[PDB]
Amino acid sequence: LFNPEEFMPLDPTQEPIFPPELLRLKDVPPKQLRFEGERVTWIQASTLKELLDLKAQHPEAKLVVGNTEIGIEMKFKNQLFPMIICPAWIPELNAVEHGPEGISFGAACALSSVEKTLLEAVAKLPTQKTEVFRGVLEQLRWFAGKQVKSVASLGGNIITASPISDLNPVFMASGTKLTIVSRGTRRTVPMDHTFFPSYRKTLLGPEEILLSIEIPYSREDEFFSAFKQASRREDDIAKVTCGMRVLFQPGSMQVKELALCYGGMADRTISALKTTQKQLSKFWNEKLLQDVCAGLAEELSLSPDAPGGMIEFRRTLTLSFFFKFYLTVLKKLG
Amino acid sequence: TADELVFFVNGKKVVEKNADPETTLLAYLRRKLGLRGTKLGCGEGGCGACTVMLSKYDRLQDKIIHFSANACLAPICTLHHVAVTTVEGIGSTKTRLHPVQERIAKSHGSQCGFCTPGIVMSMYTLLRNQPEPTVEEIEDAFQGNLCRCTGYRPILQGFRTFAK
Amino acid sequence: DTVGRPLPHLAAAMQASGEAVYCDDIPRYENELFLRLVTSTRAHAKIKSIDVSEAQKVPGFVCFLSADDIPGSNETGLFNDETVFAKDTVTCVGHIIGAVVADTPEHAERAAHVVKVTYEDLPAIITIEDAIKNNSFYGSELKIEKGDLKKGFSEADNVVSGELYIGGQDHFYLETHCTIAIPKGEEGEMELFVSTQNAMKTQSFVAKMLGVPVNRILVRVKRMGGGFGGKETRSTLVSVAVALAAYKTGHPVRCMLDRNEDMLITGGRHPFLARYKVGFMKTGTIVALEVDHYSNAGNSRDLSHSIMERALFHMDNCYKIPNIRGTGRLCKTNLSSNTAFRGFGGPQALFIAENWMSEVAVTCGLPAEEVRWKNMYKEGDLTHFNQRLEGFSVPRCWDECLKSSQYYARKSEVDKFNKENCWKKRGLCIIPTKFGISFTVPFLNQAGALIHVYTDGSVLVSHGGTEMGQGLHTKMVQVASKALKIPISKIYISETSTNTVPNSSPTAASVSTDIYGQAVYEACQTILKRLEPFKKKNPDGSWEDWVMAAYQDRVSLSTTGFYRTPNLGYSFETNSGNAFHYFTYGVACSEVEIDCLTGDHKNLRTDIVMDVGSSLNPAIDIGQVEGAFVQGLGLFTLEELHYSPEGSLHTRGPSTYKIPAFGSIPTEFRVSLLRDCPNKKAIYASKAVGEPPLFLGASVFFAIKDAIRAARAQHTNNNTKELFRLDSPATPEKIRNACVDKFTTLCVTGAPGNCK
Ligand SMILES: Cc1cc2nc3c(=O)[nH]c(=O)nc-3n(C[C@H](O)[C@H](O)[C@H](O)COP(=O)(O)OP(=O)(O)OC[C@H]3O[C@@H](n4cnc5c(N)ncnc54)[C@H](O)[C@@H]3O)c2cc1C
Ligand SMILES: Nc1nc2c(c(=O)[nH]1)N[C@H]1C(S)=C(S)[C@@H](COP(=O)(O)O)O[C@H]1N2
Ligand SMILES: O=c1c(O)c(-c2ccc(O)c(O)c2)oc2cc(O)cc(O)c12
Ligand code: MOS
Ligand code: FES
Ligand code: FES
Repeated sequence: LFNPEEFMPLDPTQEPIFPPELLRLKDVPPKQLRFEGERVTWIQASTLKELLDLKAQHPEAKLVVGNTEIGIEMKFKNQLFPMIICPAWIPELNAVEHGPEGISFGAACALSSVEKTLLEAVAKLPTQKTEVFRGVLEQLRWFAGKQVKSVASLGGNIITASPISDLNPVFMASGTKLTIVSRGTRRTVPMDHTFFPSYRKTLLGPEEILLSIEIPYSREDEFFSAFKQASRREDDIAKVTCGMRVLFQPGSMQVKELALCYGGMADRTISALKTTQKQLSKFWNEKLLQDVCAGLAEELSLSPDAPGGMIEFRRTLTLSFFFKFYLTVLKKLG
Repeated sequence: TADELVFFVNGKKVVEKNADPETTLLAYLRRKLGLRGTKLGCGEGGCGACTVMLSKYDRLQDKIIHFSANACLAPICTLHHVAVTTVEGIGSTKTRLHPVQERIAKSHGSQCGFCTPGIVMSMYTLLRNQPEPTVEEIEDAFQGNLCRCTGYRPILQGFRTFAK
Repeated sequence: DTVGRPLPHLAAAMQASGEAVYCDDIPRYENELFLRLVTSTRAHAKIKSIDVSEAQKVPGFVCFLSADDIPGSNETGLFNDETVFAKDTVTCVGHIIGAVVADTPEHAERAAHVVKVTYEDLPAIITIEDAIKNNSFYGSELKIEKGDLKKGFSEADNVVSGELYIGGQDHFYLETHCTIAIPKGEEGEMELFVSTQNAMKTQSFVAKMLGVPVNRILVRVKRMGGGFGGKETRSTLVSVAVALAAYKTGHPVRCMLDRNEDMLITGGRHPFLARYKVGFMKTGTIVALEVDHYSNAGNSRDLSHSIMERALFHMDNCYKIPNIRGTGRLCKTNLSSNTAFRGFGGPQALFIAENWMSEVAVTCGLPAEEVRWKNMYKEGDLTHFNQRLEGFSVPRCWDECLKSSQYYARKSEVDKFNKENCWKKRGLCIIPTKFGISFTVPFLNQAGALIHVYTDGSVLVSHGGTEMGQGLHTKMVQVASKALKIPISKIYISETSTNTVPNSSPTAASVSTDIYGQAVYEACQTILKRLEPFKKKNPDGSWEDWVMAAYQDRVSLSTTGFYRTPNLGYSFETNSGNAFHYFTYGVACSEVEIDCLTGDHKNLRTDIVMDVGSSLNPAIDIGQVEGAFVQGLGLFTLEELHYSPEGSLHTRGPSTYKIPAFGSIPTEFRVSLLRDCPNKKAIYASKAVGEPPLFLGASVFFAIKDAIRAARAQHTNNNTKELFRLDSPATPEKIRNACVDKFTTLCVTGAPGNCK
């Protein structure tokens, strides 16, 4: 149908040059910029101090990094935010820092930067330390495209707090640490069930910003899986997605800690706490499988009129996903 | 009391003295700069018709970086000191087509043609990052681009010639 | 002579460079305004007030338009049962109430959002079952009957009855609907640039709304960024509104829809519900078939009747059925009016047919290929509508596809996979199709062309057809070049316009190549006849020499060509006369693997063999087979529209409506055009290819069903002849739910349940 042999060869040295004038402008010391529109004022914050002063001065101010969510909100939900602050320039919100307990990402880091960094970690570290990292990567695999991942920030996903976020279930199940700051305040908290009190809300004060997110190394006797529904039929509900974690007592199959966190089963990310609390000290076997499946069926039960429908399929997935986790853990154990 | 916004498009300096924070790069390219190669397919980031390449000197990495982005969602106000490459930045029938453009055209990877610029820019960006990609990287490059006409086979087959 | 050569689409280099101009790419006039439609948020209500006070405050606001502003007529649509703008009552969620005009598209958007509407709800009908219960139909029952059903059902060893639903589909052309309307300010004259497959109707409907003769309205179409049937009539919802804004303001006005508006307002493929009963022998031989089809037509007639007629014409697929009765009813509902979508009712009825055929083979416990083959028409058989199948090539397509796809060896490997795997299963299916070529409305089977040879010898071709990506213009140049015996580089087609070829049928029914091919060819013969004396005087001269001598001798180098498809005219009263000129055939074999635990699946391999006669351009035709197949794979597996109980579309963008992606297509994807099967009935022995292959995407659906059957033998019961209902699209939800096991039943929790 065509003849490849006649194609013009590629010449990587002949590509459109990076604008030299732009290059010269890189020396210019970064400073706060102000843009004013018909409706919106945008401040481009250059320093963290600036961001925090701006946030104290205008707590109603709206952060924007990648705009992949705010843009949708403004266009399709007719929401208007008269004051927006863009912190993408701030070094602290872009810093990738290795530590004793895990890998820290500034809240502005693009999902592609997270993905690159984690792929590097996984290829280099022992499997037993990369369980949570591989979970994150599995969620990032068939997630949007290269265009969205290059601009969508890690912090933006977390704080958007969509019921169907593929990341928040993994961060909840792994107690990923969030460092949150305002003018004055600084606090790090592990993400748990209380971080998402209601629909599209997080446990932040109006003046706080998420600074950084530390995704933990996994320990000995610790295993992790993440799964997701490969169908989505509604804007922000009823797509099942999860992070699952188990810690055993040393060298054993006896449960010390267990976390099953789910998106798409409520109006926020939730933990099957009742169910998992009852498996502590239990052994990883058919009886635990039955009991977790019974607890999941009950705790995550959906009324016939639940928003998003697919009532049977969704219950089935919560159980079928745990089944995959159960078998994977047995394979990692035995 | 408002600062000037300064960015580059196809190697040329744009000095925007009255940036409205609501303005998307796609609107700017099409309706201010008159560069209509970049298309609106959805406005919500699903289709990639609006795909462009962005380049900047990253001051934290100490490096020039190139990546693809959806112009429909990129506010121009994020683009101070950023360089935009659109499909017209890389080649033209009026001069010389880029190998990316030539191969998709000649491999029958364009029917209606409305997705072709977005796909060209996804392929171009890959090659600007990895001059010698694998087949696998090539298929991955296009998770963000939809084509309703071609069934995709001929695009991948034309582009497979770039790999190894 | 490039006919039969894989010539690239002539605009392909320009499409890849971003130089090809689509409607919204046209530069704006200095004074050009923008329109945004204002649309119903209720399925069915009385309009009690429209409040524009907040929209009037938006910078750049120009005016709000509604039904009171229309100078001519507010009655529109193919059967005149629509309004341009709704007046007292709305009858679907996307129903157009008015429009905002502003100085930028951002300001039009802003102002439209803030237009407030008050309604009083009325009883709505959304589902086919709603409409059946309420007797809500357009027109009366359609029917084709042959043979003796009671006799057939008595001779049957076995009878299977059931019900089946196929969901609708959004066109998802990458370029949405778009019109620019330029008012000239003299004599009601208007020039419109439109993304439409139907310049004739656009021109008429605009004229009608304005109350001015049709000769005042000029409609031009360079190209569409995809059409797929969705631009055959529904384009006028945007064109007529923009024309009105242009009329009222005296400025040029444009509108390009956002994706969310387009999916909501402009209609899709008809969902069908079928109730069927088949009678067959223990051999698998069919003796009686009864099908009642019901389509969801939405809130106007549009093309629904013709779509249902085409469905009845295809209820046989490739199978000889001696005793047959098919009926169709159109459901009148409070949804956006549904329309043409590639296939035009054919895929729905062909799907229904393959479904009962799949159950026949399961009931008989026979291999499905064997049951299909046994029941297949032979050369020279008549259809249920008494048309003779001449040149019936499915037998050939079937054999070559079995061989080249290595079907039988792969069938063994799928069995071995299923024997070795518990929570994943493979399926494999091979399926034929036939697709009738012609408009089933006889009067649309007419085509014009207009050809000019200029004094430099360059040739300008114009024909009634529009380019939407299918490479119609490419094919028409290849045809003109072969006919005139000159290189393609001497010929050019610029665009389609109503002032060059009038009264054109829409670019539809897959017949454009065929009918414009002939009109172009005839125009070319006329030119050849006029040049013949000059060629005789100067037999060693050039084309350019002959052209100049003819000009200097005052011989006209301009002519029309016209073609009218012969011998067409099917009668429902006599069940007689040709509905189609000929048929296009094909066979596809597809293999899938499902994840029984999640419902996700992978398309492993597809092989297709298609009879496209002697291809005018194998590269374009192979492109059409691949593109149409992938749209069908979308229809049957991926794409699912979803509405609130109140009739409001939830799925309005690529985040919630999933068309096939790069990663969706079969890993090994092979297409072959059948060799040595010239078609005597069409231009240069070719056959139509647009729509015929789309149904082949169902091979994926039936491979999935095969895989599910395996999952069910594994975990749900021991009944090898069980018939479960699987509706289309077979999304993850439907696949997962059908693999009944310890999790679907909750037996895994310790409960009793309906698995083994
Ligand atoms: C087409 C596409 C596909 C997608 N697919 C998926 C998917 O499969 N799974 C999934 O989980 N998500 C998906 N997303 C969502 C995507 O990951 C989020 O939209 C994105 O991460 C938001 O980040 P942003 O930087 O673009 O946020 P923005 O839109 O700029 O802001 C998001 C919100 O976070 C706030 N915010 C941002 N940074 C901070 C900060 N550091 N401190 C406090 N508040 C802050 C903002 O005020 C705003 O409310 C998809 C999005 C697109 C458009
Ligand atoms: N690229 C492309 N191919 C396409 C379409 C389209 O919009 N784009 N429409 C299809 C439909 S619905 C029909 S009826 C035929 C019409 O074109 P033809 O008559 O020239 O085949 O093209 C088919 N192939
Ligand atoms: O696309 C089609 C279409 O437009 C019409 C039609 C019917 C009545 C009218 O008044 C009219 O204007 C058009 O019939 C058809 C019949 C087919 O078998 C196939 C088609 O594709 C069409
Ligand atoms: O007949 Mo094609 O326009 S559906
Ligand atoms: S227009 Fe569809 S992703 Fe931007
Ligand atoms: S060529 Fe038509 S959408 Fe890709």
